[PDB]
Amino acid sequence: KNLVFQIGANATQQISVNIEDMGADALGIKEADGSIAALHSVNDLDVTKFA
Amino acid sequence: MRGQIRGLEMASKNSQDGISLIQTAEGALTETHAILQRVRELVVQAGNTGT
Repeated sequence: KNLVFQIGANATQQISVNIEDMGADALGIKEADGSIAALHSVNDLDVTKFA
Repeated sequence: MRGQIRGLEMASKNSQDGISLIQTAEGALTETHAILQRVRELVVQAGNTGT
């Protein structure tokens, strides 16, 4: 879904932009690892496992 | 002479008629062109403003 912006009055004069952030997007090791690297942002591992 | 004179009178007539045809098509193509300007406006907008 390339965030293209055609600006130039001439053809192909486009800008390519990237969106990738969200709540589940935290430590992008490569993708979401699992309980770590993304789901601490989502699930918040500090419950009692921390204690 | 008179044969040619009269033929030149009808020649002027025919040429003026030529002009009438010309300017008819001319003004029509001018309007066509103006549309095409609007079209290209809509092409640049139909860059989707990108996405």
